[PDB]
Amino acid sequence: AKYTREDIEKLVKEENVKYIRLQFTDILGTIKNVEIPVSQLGKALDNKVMFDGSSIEGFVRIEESDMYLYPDLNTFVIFPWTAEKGKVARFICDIYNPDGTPFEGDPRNNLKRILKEMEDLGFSDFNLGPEPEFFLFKLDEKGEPTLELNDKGGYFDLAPTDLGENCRRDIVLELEEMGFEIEASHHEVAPGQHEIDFKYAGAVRSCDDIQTFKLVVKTIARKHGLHATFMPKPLFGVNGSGMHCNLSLFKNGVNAFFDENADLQLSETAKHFIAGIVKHATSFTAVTNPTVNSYKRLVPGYEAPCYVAWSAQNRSPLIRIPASRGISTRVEVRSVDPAANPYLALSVLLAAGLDGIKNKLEAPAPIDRNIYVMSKEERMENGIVDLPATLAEALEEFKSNEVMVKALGEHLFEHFIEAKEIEWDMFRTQVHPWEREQYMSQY
Amino acid sequence: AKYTREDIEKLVKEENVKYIRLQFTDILGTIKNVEIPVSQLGKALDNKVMFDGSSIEGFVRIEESDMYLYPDLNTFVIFPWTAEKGKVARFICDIYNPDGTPFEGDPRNNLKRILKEMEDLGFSDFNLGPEPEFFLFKLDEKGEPTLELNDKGGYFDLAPTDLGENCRRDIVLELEEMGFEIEASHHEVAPGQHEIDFKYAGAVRSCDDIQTFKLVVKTIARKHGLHATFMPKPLFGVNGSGMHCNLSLFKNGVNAFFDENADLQLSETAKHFIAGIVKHATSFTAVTNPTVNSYKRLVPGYEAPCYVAWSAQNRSPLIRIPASRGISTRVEVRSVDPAANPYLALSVLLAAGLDGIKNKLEAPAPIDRNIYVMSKEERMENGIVDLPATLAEALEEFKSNEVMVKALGEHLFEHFIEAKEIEWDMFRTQVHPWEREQYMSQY
Amino acid sequence: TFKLVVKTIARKHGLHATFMPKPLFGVNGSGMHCNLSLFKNGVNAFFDENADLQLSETAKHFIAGIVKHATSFTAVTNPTVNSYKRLVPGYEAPCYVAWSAQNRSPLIRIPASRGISTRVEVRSVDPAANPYLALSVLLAAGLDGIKNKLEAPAPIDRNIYVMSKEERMENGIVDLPATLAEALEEFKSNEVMVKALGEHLFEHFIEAKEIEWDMFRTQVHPWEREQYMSQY
Amino acid sequence: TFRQGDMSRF
Amino acid sequence: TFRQGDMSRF
Amino acid sequence: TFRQGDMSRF
Amino acid sequence: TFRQGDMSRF
Ligand SMILES: NC(=O)CC[C@H](N)C(=O)O
Ligand SMILES: NC(=O)CC[C@H](N)C(=O)O
Ligand SMILES: NC(=O)CC[C@H](N)C(=O)O
Ligand SMILES: [Mg+2]
Ligand SMILES: [Mg+2]
Ligand SMILES: [Mg+2]
Ligand SMILES: [Mg+2]
Ligand SMILES: [Mg+2]
Repeated sequence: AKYTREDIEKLVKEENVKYIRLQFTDILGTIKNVEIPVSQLGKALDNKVMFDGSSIEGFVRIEESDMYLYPDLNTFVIFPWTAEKGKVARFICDIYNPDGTPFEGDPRNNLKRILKEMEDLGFSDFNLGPEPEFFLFKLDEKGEPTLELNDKGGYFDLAPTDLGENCRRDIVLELEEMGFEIEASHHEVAPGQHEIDFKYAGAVRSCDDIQTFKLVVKTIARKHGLHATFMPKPLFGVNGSGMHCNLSLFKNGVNAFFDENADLQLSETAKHFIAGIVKHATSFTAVTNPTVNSYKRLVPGYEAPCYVAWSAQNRSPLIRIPASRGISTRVEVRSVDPAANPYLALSVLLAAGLDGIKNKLEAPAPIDRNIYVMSKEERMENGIVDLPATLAEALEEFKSNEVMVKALGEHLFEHFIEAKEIEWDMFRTQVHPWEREQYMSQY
Repeated sequence: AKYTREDIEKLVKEENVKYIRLQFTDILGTIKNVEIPVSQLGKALDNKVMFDGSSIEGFVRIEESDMYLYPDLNTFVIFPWTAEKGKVARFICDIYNPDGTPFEGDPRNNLKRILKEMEDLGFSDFNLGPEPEFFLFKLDEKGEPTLELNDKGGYFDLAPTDLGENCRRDIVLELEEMGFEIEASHHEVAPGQHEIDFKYAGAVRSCDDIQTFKLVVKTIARKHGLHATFMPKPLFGVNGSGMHCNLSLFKNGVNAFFDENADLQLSETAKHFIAGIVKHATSFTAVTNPTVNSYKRLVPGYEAPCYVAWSAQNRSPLIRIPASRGISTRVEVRSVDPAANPYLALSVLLAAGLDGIKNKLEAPAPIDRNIYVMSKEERMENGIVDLPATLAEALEEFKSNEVMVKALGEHLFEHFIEAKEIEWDMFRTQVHPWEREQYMSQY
Repeated sequence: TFKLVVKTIARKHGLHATFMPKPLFGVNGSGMHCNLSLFKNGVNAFFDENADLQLSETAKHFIAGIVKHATSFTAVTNPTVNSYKRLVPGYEAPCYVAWSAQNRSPLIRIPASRGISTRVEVRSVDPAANPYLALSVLLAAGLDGIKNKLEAPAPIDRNIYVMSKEERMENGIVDLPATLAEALEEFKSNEVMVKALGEHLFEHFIEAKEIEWDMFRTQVHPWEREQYMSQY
Repeated sequence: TFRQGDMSRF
Repeated sequence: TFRQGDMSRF
Repeated sequence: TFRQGDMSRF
Repeated sequence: TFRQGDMSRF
């Protein structure tokens, strides 16, 4: 462990905190919280604070339900932005039923359940290394986002330079000051697009860090008079934003994906994991790409994946295996976008990987010949299949897959499906300005 | 016949016409023409004027091809808007190959071919009564359409009243002075929406009248400082625009749909026609609803059809049979929208009806119990199926239908499919402002 | 004191704080859900570990008393004209007289926590109500239920909103008053609620609320002009 | 739903 | 209807 | 490429 | 096509 109850009490004592946020994550991935005064810290640490657990369901909630707010001590973080009379600290909390049973509708609890299932298979750790990409948009006088990018930078360019600005540098340093472990940062392909990479860590810790990273990036961008968005494709004709997930499975403290006497230096467990991810790739796309805009990124020509295949060196593969081996052997899933719920996406990815391992599925041959030139029919006879083109198609594929349904349980499944169906129905009946530009004068 | 060559020459002689438009219709339904001086009238009437026949293909044309421009004498019309030094007259012309064979890529020639096939079945005439409806939008200072409607009228309301304005009245009167046979007119359900009904006539004449009606309505609305659009759904949450098609089949000069001694006073031929329309309804939707915006109208709650069923009195049936019987016995197809190509839509409707008649298909039971009451699964067990929800789905349905393919021939089929696939691909990759309003700040 | 302090602090931040039951149409209203717990000899009298739902007979009598007089004290718990624009379906505000442990907008809700924290929540109250008068009428109704040992109706856990008003009137589900005048009429006829505030308070409250309703009903709102000035 | 265009006046 | 405040975000 | 003038309308 | 994000600078 990192913190105990006495450490938390002493720390809030000297730092003089007055406001504590007991934050959690709902279905849609937005950060929710209930706030208590520091005088209620003892009640909070006793797992006694109650709240309306239906808020996890989002806008599809119906009936009020009382649940407990069991906090995690290791997630204690002091926010650097002092709130006038006193500081603000946060806890990331699990959701529990009034009888002490963990709530089945909590994405974090679902991820913990999937990790328990993984431990039942003999493995010890599931490490994740995220590569979240985001755009920076200038704000106007009224303080609302515009469509102007902060810089005309390029891939790995030294575009922001010195002499002020460089919001990426400030974000990286500030995150370092809060205890984050940042690996590297660079300017992304699209103008005004940036990427910050964290060191790999445990799945729960990685998802918590992803949520905190989104919050901190938005806040710091608001400091600099900028708007930071993790929207998959804010602009047409420009590279989208991905959240490539580097997954590594550990057994007895050693990497289970590495085998020095096997071809590609890959163990049989790694091949089974890749086969499991390939089999269910079209099914968990609804969870890893949960928005309507997510599928405008999944178009050819912008390095985003569009077909179910794995490779070591290819143009926009679904699964990429980095050259590094040994302890750093990992499988990268590039379909995930930053808009996805980290807990749900990790749950479905781990469930697919374990399904591949449990059934000893055979991985297909790697693709190293640029399938893009081949026609859709010219590659359908192979193992290459297309990812869903719309959110509705991905929802249809996700409903049919039995394994992916148990990956998040019946409560999460029904509520996610209802919310996404409402979201798609709202989008499909709208009349966009493009239609008026194309048809109002022509017809 | 209505006009001869001598009559045309004499009419142009006294009316002093100097410009002649040899107009025709392409794949997309927009009116095209090649213009000649009056000195070339003799060459035009000799079927000797050449032009680039690839212009029929629209924006997917690849190669120039010489074609002839055989005009139709009965379509001669003198435009009321004088072109300063001389008047303007028009002919609607057929497209012919240089060897004298009619061009297979001409929608009008395709409709004539389908009518010849109908005559091969023993029938004489195929009458169409259209109900085109349109919106009137005010123009701004720069003379471009806005989103403000001309009036806040209602269904059959006396909204425009007297004291000027009343663009519908002026359009009706002007069309009457041009030789049109207007049946009745009224204000439509949506504000700023109007409908004008023609008397039923032959299929070719009806389609020609539809094109001329669109041209005249646009011109007259432009005169009144208004924008007239036949867009299927210009606005969200407001009634759409249809082109309900009243079809009646005649045999030996009498209505073949009428039978006084049968139930509903409907002949067996009428039931076979209804069965044919029902069977192929999901297949010709791509032709009758050829735009992306067409499927935003096909949504529940606005009296537009959404399911394949026929009835005598129901809320938004696909096929409606008016109460009038005898000579006026007809079947109304309400899925068609004004954006559809009249020739292609009539061709596919007639082909489906003849397929029903030729194979003596059995019509399903009429529905009179409000299909909207039950769920989609609660009605799928019956014969009620859903219309395609997007242009891509309708394109997929249309490609698989063997009968509907020959309804317009190989040339028209390939070019229409290519153009519509390009249109859908352009739409699906766009990032609409709705997506930014929904996700730019949320994520 | 909370209302005063909130208004003052919001004024400091350049903001306006209002406890209006429903300041805007089509948007969720503002409630003042009241969690009531009765104690006897320093212990919670609503808790009974050996009974169903872990609820004592005193709690059931209290619930029955609140249910019986619910349509009568609505005039006190919802004393404004705007209060009844909140009491409309679809915004989690109660609209019918029923009690439940888990339902969409019940009049009386019993939280899951038990033992010392056993309580009954009345969700009809809005922040515009007078706290002393609302507490007085709620306590009087609860004591009336306890004193006469009234039998509580069966809890509703099937979403009363599903069926029609005629499809729920045959049960024990009755509708709350739709307007302030209707609530005043219901409140006047309830004898027990009359003593809940005494004759002086009763007469003055009735006079003030009748004047309030009369002023509202004779006004011509802009909605009427938007609906009828051009149509007729 | 089932009726939106007709009641659009309200 | 039956859900308007929660779904008002759309 | 190979078709830019005709497809310029999009 | 097949390369639009990288070549967008031109
Ligand atoms: N060069 C990169 O790796 C960027 C990836 C790309 N932005 C995506 O959305 O996947
Ligand atoms: N009430 C009517 O006939 C109007 C029909 C409706 N506008 C449609 O699009 O079909
Ligand atoms: N979610 C809630 O508890 C809000 C209650 C609601 N605002 C009311 O007026 O009762
Ligand atoms: Mg990157
Ligand atoms: Mg990567
Ligand atoms: Mg009409
Ligand atoms: Mg009609
Ligand atoms: Mg409450």
